[PDB]
Amino acid sequence: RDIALGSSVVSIKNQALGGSLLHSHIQTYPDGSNQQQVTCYGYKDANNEWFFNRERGLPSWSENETDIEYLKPGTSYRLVHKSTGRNLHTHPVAAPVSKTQWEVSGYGDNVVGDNKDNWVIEIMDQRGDEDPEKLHTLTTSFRIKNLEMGCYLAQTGNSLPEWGFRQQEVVCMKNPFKRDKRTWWNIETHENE
Repeated sequence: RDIALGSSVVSIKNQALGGSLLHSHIQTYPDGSNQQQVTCYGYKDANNEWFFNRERGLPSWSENETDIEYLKPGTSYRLVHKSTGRNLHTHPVAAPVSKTQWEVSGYGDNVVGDNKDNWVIEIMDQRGDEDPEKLHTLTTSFRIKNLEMGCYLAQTGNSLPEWGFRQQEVVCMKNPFKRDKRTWWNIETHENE
């Protein structure tokens, strides 16, 4: 089953050395924007779960919708943390450890937020033979670009301070090289219905 808008709940794994799972929780940044932390995490738990929602300002996905909408590279989506309902978010705020990159946070909901909540998928590799323009669990590698800031979601390899449970720093990288695997991700788990 290809990944769908709204109904697909996924975990998302980073492909650099020591890369792990995109993660959030209710604790906030002590400096920076003071918004909700986003990290990478080395174990499997429900705080690794995300789903894709429509771009800011369009109708939120509803289970009452009858048609399935498969994710498309190049389309703007929000990436929503399932346990907290916050949107993956960035902005021109320095990251907590990689001070030359941008902080990535969880922000707002279906009402609260703005166009900095819009992200765009770019497929970098398909090892399978399925539709090369769709996302497939495990076998599709992709980058996740913030549309407004132009930067790429990345796990830097830095550990956070104790205030982030010593989890892995996530930033939005400015002008990375295309093959930088800190910016490459895959769907690691997929549950739908």
